[PDB]
Amino acid sequence: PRAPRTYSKTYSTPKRPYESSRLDAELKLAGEFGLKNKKEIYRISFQLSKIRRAARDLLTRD
Amino acid sequence: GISRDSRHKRSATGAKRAQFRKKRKFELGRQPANTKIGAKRIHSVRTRGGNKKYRALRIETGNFSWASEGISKKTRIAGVVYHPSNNELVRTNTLTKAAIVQIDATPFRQWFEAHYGQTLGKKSKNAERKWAARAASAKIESSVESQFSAGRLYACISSRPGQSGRCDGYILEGEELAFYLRRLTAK
Amino acid sequence: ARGPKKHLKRLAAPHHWLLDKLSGCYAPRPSAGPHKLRESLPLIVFLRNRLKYALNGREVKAILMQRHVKVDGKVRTDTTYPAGFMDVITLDATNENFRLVYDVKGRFAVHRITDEEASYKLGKVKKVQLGKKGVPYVVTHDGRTIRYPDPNIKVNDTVKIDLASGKITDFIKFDAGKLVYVTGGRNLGRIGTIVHKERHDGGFDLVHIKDSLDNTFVTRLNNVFVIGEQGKPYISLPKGKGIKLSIAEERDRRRAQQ
Amino acid sequence: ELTVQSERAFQKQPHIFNNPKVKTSKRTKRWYKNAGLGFKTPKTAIEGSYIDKKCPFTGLVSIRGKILTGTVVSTKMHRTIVIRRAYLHYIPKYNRYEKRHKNVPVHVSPAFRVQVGDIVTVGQCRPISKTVRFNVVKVSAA
RNA sequence: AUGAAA
RNA sequence: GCCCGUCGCUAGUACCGAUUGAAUGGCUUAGUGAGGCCUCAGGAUCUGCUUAGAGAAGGGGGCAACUCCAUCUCAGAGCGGAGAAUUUGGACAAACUUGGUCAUUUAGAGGAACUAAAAGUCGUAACAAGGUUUCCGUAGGUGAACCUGCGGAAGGAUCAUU
RNA sequence: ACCCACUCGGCACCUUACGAGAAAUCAAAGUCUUUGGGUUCUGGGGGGAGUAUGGUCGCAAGGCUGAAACUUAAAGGAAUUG
RNA sequence: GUCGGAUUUCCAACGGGGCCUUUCCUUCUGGCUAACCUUGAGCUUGGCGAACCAGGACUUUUACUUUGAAAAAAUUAGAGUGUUCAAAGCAGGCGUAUUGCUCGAAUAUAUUAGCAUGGAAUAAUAGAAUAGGACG
RNA sequence: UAUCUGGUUGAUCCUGCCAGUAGUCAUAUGCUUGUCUCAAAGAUUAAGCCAUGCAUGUCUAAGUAUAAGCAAUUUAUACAGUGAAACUGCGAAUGGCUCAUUAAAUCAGUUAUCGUUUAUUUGAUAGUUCCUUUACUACAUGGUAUAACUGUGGUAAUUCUAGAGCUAAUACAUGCUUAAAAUCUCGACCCUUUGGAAGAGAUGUAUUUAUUAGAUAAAAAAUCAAUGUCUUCGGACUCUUUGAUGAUUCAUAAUAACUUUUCGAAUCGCAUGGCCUUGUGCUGGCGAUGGUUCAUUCAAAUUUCUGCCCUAUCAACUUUCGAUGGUAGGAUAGUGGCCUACCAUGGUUUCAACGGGUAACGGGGAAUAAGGGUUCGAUUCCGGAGAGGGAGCCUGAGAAACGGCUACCA
Repeated sequence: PRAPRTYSKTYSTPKRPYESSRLDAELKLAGEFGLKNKKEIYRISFQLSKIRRAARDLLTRD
Repeated sequence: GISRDSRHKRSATGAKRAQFRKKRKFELGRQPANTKIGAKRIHSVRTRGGNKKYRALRIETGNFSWASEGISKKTRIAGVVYHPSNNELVRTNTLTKAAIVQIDATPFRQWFEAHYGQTLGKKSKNAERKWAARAASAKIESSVESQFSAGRLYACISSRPGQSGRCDGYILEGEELAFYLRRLTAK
Repeated sequence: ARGPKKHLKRLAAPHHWLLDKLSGCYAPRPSAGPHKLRESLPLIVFLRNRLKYALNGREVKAILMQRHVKVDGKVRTDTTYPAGFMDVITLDATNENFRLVYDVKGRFAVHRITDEEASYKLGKVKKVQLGKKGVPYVVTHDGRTIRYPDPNIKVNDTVKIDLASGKITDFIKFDAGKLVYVTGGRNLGRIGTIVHKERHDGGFDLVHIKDSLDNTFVTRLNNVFVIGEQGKPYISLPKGKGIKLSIAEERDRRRAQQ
Repeated sequence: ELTVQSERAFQKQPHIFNNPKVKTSKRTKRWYKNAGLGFKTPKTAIEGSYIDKKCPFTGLVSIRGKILTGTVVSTKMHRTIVIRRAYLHYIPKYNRYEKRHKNVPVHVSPAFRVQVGDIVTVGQCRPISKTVRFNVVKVSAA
């Protein structure tokens, strides 16, 4: 009866898992910026992906 | 109870609808009245919203109108003699709408005498002036004159007594009068 | 479902009351009255979620029962009475008078006003008929039923009433070139000065209408509400006066009025 | 259509009391009404001796609501016909249509005499029967 | 004429 | 080298199948048909009015028989009101019995298949001209692949005789 | 009846490959990721299986329509070298 | 001609409205008589009905397409907002913090089908041929 | 963020599948688990069965109180404070649970009710109820129980109830009291005949029937059946009034009656105010409750157009004994084969009818994506259905009610 609480994640896993370049890049980022979680890294990448889709589908317009 | 919906019927293509609901109260029906003559009994039934409904039965007297004069008098009912819907209703002598019955014709007769002073079948200054002014209109036609000679006059019930508790109707005149006497005399 | 509804959930309650989707799973059902279910603002949500004069429904019912409150010059001591469109409410305490009118954002506004502007209101006639005993009469948009009026008053007109009796102060007819107010649709709260209309005989009389920024649109004749003549409104109007500027223009407005 | 009073009952217009006593010009009376929406009450309906209370013009069955147009395909019934509404239902996936028809039946007055192929428009009136809801107001063929 | 399993 | 079929062992899956097979659910002919509801009657019971005559008190009057009205009493008569048990006829129609039918599963002597499984027997049909060029359709024959007859094709071993 | 030139419709042929195709090859098997002229019929790994069942046709042989359970990682096409 | 805002005659383009070129692109009653030929001396007394309207009237059919009214919230996209960030939620912010002041809670989407709608290409669609043919 | 990869070969190109990969408000399970916030949770198989215990009862200043209940009126002799139980009036038809039924059926958008009911609210709205209408009748107001309670009790048990004695009402059954005019009838009487007439009954609302009006593109002429207004009786004749609707036999008004008789306050709390013809005389406020009609509002029920998954190893379906239509009637709150009587033989179909299947309630939506799309949607919100399966029905505005009855089946 209580209107259900919205929930939605703030990250998204990689499409293709094991690419040594990708893994080493996000490991570089975690070990230089002091992180614990590829979850967090994916989260930041997800925000960037959100704004990038917005930027694309806005600058498409006149 | 008697349903009134079409979820119990077949569809128009030839398809039995399925059983979908239970019967309701807003799709119900009830039994006919089968209204008769003599010793007036009127049971009432509760309807949707209060809104009483005088279920006529055994009705001895009713109201009857003369439309060229606009008058309406109370009279008994001899019996039904013709009903287009059913000869069964004719036989068992059951009043419904559109029903052709016979009435006394005597209050209309005596009212006719008091109003025009002109005979049927076979003094004061004011009443004499009244009849003299209303003259030239006691010339109705032959069939109604014969019916006033006989003392049994043809009326049509136009009320819905099973819905109203009222056998009300009107005297026949002219065209439909001829039509219905043709239907009676048809042999 | 076997009879009248009695309860009303949130999310079936309308949008413009601005009731929050948390804080209990039930909403205030408007008991029957001179206005509909959806285009109505109950006094409970009014006092409790527009002014914050109270905090709880118990307190608001306490107020209504001790009779600090009165609508249309009568106490109206019910917790869920419909305060509809154009209506007046009077508070002896603070000697205030709130009016229930619309805003351009499509919500029931809060129009602070004085005692004479409360003592008169406006009402659109919904229809006209002939009552019993040969008494012509009319009926308004707020369930008000009024007798022996002027023949000049015809359908879609508006009447201004004394509020101590049901009699008339004056009336306003429907014709081209009159100031109006919209009630229904995306145009909720507009004020747009009739320019012409169109019939489409058989249903849905339509009207072409434009506000003073030249901006035009079309609306249904049962959704409009005529408020008088060009220039002067017959009442005082809320913030915006029915303009509906763009999202970016309103952004700039508030950022200038930070 | 040989006899207007064919049935056992006396078919007439209710309450239209043609007074047998006075003998004035136009000996019998006839009610009627303009249906509205820009339709016409035909001269055959005006002069008609028929009754047909289920007719919109002379009868008592108000037209209100939807209006439709179609071509007649049946005439084999008594004051009732069936039409055919050829139309095209769209399918978004394949992005193109398909013919469909719905053979609605309608009621028809004696004011029109209709053979097959006569294109016709109707008006939503109340339920005339289990199958029927509509009644014809104009025909558009020969 | 036939020619075991990986 | 590769490969085909019968036969033999092990395990599984499905099919045919006597059993007038067995169940489950829906629709339903016919028969019985509760229970309420509606209408024809019924009348315990209670109860209002009108009188209704007398066993005889009380007082008022011939004050003596006798007379006027109220009275505890009980028939008797109609004028009615409400009125349950029971009841005719009707429509609604639960449920049961009997058949028919539609679907959804299922047991089964035995028979005939299919599949799978490291090393079983009998042959060697096919792949080279595969040792009788293969295959297609049809018919007969036989342990098995298979053979043969009649026509057809090249996926042939020939694109070719001026 | 022949010869020359032209023409329309045919049975096909020789050479290219702009074009196509996985390739053999192909005047269509082209004008298809630069994807659309109109329409019909069929196929969706191999087997089980054109089997079982149910209709339908036939004297019969059999034909037309026509699955599933179950099993498997290949079967299959065209070419290259041995 | 504002010190990177906005204007005129603007040369030109771009799409829109109207008149004529054989192009009636429904007209009768009306009142508006309209655009008034109506003109009083340079601002006067009187033109042909839709440009506002009620009707009489022929309104041959669709498909298409534009625009609008309407499509309950929640959800989705998306504005603002420091729930300590975030998921969230729709709150909050500013005072002389004693009288208090104050913006918000947007906007977008809304298939087919139904109503009105400008168009007339495209696709069909009947029309007057042993003329019961139209203006008359 | 419009992506591919491994596998038939000695190797190559292909078709073609398998496997890999990523996601799911998609579940289960394993192994493990320190914290903050938010939160799904006996749906899938069995809408299978249920012990026990709760889930709707309820009062004010104001319907009824002698609780032989409790404080105290002392402003009150009838109580007038509070107050169990009980009568009464409302509500218990909303909410909540599930998704079994159901494939033009629910449902979604979109229409109508000129085809109907609607408690409750909200705004208006009952001078007309003495019926041999003069004694036929209290209107500073009328009658009857009956509960609670008292006591007698009866069953093993039941929200079991009988017997006897009270008493109340907004419970039942009844019941009069306020104008003025205006037309019909009679009709005394004069009698006139051009014809004038005192006096009497009716008219509120509601039901039922019948009738009339409820409107109106344009201008003049000939008369009278009898002049009709007023007269120069040469005839001047004008004056005339009706709202809405797209459209009605609409709203509405009036004649003539019907009714076994609807409604028109015998109700209640505070405050007690004024006129004097100084009478418990006459008038007066703020309210609550109910009440006929109309309108409104929350609804409700039918209804127009369009749209649904798989099936032809389902091609004809429906119609005896309703299928399609028409006429009339019954029933309905209302149209209408909803049902009956009579009549016509129709209605749907390859543009997939009808029958079968569905681990089918529909939708707002969920997962998932360049585009196109595919799959799911029991599940918080909207509309439906049901209370173990069916059928029936009382009360009520509203139920085919199940935390209400009656029967049958298990």
